[PDB]
Amino acid sequence: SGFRKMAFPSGKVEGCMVQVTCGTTTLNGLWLDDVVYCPRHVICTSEDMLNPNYEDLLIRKSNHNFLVQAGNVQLRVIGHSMQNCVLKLKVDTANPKTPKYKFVRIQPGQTFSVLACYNGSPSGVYQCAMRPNFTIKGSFLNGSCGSVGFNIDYDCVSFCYMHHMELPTGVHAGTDLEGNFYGPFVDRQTAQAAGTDTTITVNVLAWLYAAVINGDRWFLNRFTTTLNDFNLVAMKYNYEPLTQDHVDILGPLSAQTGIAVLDMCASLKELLQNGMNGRTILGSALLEDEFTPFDVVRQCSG
Amino acid sequence: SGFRKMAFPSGKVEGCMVQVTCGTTTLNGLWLDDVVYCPRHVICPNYEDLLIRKSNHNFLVQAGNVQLRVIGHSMQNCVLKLKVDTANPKTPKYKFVRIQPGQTFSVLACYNGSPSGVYQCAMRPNFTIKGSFLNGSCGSVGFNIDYDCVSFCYMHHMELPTGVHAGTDLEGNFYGPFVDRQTAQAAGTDTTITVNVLAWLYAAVINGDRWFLNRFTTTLNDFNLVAMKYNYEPLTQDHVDILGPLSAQTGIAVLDMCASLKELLQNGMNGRTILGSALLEDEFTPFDVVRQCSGVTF
Ligand SMILES: O=C1[C@@H](c2cccc(Cl)c2)CCN1c1cncc2ccccc12
Ligand SMILES: O=C1[C@@H](c2cccc(Cl)c2)CCN1c1cncc2ccccc12
Ligand SMILES: [Cl-]
Repeated sequence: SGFRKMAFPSGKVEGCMVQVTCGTTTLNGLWLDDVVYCPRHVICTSEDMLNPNYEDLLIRKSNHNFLVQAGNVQLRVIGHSMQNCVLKLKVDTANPKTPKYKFVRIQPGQTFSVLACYNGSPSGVYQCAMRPNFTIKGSFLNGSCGSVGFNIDYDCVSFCYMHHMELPTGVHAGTDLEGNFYGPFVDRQTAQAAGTDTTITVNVLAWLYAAVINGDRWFLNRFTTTLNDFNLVAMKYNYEPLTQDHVDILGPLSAQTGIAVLDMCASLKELLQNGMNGRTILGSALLEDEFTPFDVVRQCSG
Repeated sequence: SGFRKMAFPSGKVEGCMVQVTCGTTTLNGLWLDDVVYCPRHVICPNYEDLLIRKSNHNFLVQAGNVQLRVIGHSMQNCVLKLKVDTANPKTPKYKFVRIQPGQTFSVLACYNGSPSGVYQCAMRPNFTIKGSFLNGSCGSVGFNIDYDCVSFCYMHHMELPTGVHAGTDLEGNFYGPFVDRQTAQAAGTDTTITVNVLAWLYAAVINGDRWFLNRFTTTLNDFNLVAMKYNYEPLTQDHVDILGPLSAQTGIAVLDMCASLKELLQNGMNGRTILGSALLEDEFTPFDVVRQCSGVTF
């Protein structure tokens, strides 16, 4: 019993965190085999950040300009290449602590763990979700660039995020490990704004099923809804449309609890209309949207 | 910017998790040097009598895909200490510390000696933890990290009928009035950790959330009368002193933040949130707020 925002154990990622210094800029890098991945903006000064030409700035650098530090050991950079917004620094040592890993690009609503680092040292681990507006509501200070987001399903680490920047609203933007940004963001100081954020409907429903599995039923009602009528209501509360894919994904939880997806959708409609009335669901007075259907099953069943 | 429930990096503890199988019971053990610590209920009660009937070979200890050989066994309170032939090469610098209610720690939830998740907890004033544990999680540990030292403060033993959890420090002494047997046990009435709520209100101010601030101040006496009324823990002069640095950083005196908390408790939030929460969060200590809002690393 119990339901917590749970992160993956960070050990396999901690052994990969290194410090990357280039000129005055110091951020984090991800050391996997003989390559250190880091945000390409490490080659910039804050003076050439409005409109940086990364191809031009990179060509002017040599391997010895990049100082890579793994613990108290300096790694020697033997090559450098840029892949989208990520810099790949080839080093002369393969990381002995390199776990089994994949680079995966996630979709909005997907969750992952963040190992927040400063100066190549891990300071904390938290859980978060890729927002529908492609930002993440992280906890990052200056120096956290290059901190990574991951999932540790089975013995393989799936790297899905690398932190690049904080937007004016205090939210965060970054890329997958291939350097492709999530969202319409660019690694420039140009005026950029997070799009209007919306609630991840499928995740709220998954969390409502988690509450039912944990014995909480107060919010359930005798009603059902059509998928269209649910989306017409949900859209009015800035909730993401629920697709047939989401309904299909919620199938196992629907089978385990005996509550049809469209029946849980009617509970959600009611909750949106009424609020909680001083009650909580899994110790929360708000509808939680950072647990996917896969997170709920994993945490509640194994 | 941002404020998240953040746990310590679990790596130093992951290298210590092993599986302990005794008869039909399989749970987790904490392998430090040549000793594996685990809940004594793995032998299940008259624990002295049950333990004397066991031999070293009855305890199957598994560290990854390697079986450790048990060369001795002793009991310290509600923890079983299985002496093994191999010292854990991954043993970090560690201490066993007993925490006080309100203090926070990270929990590395494990099943079959394998870490599945890490989450941040607080030792409730009623000595329970609101964890997330399934059958097989016994022996999962709670810890803090201080520089490069792991302070082990909790080992999970059981779940109470309300879904909350009970366990011991690493010396086998239970937190709370709980015993490790199948009997009627209930978590006492819980209260809110006042000093932690205030710390989280300072974190919200540091993050630009000021709507709840007011011009008023209060006395520690007047505030504690309100705290008693709303099932909030008394705020001591020690708590006020601990909140000193946050008070200095934000310019909001502790008793000035207390008057904000007093208005929040009598009037509510009114459809507003603080750090994306409609409830007053009490699982961030004043130290957690300072560590996160300043970026301390391990
Ligand atoms: O936004 C950035 C980075 C940057 C700047 C412009 C463009 C690019 Cl791609 C990258 C520089 C550091 N940084 C931060 C990242 N996360 C948290 C922070 C908190 C407070 C201040 C800064 C923070
Ligand atoms: O409470 C216990 C343990 C127990 C039983 C009797 C007496 C003692 Cl001292 C301890 C055995 C497993 N267990 C659980 C521990 N945590 C979470 C759980 C969730 C769901 C089911 C069981 C769970
Ligand atoms: Cl995805």
